[PDB]
Amino acid sequence: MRRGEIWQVDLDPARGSEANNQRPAVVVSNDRANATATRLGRGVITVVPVTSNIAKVYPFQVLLSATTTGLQVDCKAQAEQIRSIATERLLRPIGRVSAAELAQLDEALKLHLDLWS
Amino acid sequence: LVMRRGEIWQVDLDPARGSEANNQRPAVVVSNDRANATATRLGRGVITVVPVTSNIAKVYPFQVLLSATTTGLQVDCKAQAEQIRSIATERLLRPIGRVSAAELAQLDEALKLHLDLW
Amino acid sequence: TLEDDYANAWQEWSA
Repeated sequence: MRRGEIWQVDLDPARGSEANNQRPAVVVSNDRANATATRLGRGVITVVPVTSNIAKVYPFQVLLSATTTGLQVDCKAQAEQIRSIATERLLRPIGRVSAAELAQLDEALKLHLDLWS
Repeated sequence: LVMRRGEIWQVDLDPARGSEANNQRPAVVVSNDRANATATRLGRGVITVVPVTSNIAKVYPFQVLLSATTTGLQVDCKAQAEQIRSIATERLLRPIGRVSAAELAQLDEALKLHLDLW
Repeated sequence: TLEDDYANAWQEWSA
């Protein structure tokens, strides 16, 4: 379990326009925290949900090509939907994002979370 | 709907699972004011926040202590960057206060560390 | 326009 891995996760129950249902998501917490998650067997890690709707890819979102990741179809990661989840919610590991996709996700996270300064 | 960054609001994180933050807890707005302003003009939207917990017994580097003196919190709480989460604005109950600028920058650094940002 | 992007990102279908 390391950063940039894509796992399937259970975001349910959810409310409003939040990411819902069982979705792929990208590990964005640093490998340090994730390592201690693995040591505890329980814990929280932070991930970015993915969505199928590729009609428009917004600046805070990053496009993942199913070729690169082992995803079933081309999807976009939504930094504006970022959220930390208990490791109970990790169902299965789908794949890994490319290093370029990861860099753009870092950059999208700075944009959405205002981490420029 | 008047959410802006660094503000402390009471929010309903429940239902929750595992070691996640639960119940109706204070939380700090960490999403950028463009999205938040857009939530206000819409009246609906999603924003990102960092929960705080009252259990300030031990504070980790990715956590920042917030002081009840100025923040409008009733007791000193610690913000947990590892509990970061995006929330529908249904979940906002009431506006508590604002974090100090020192606390805000320090949470920025805790978030950069936790998310491996640079 | 980035706020247009946000409004549409939230409202567009996810599931």
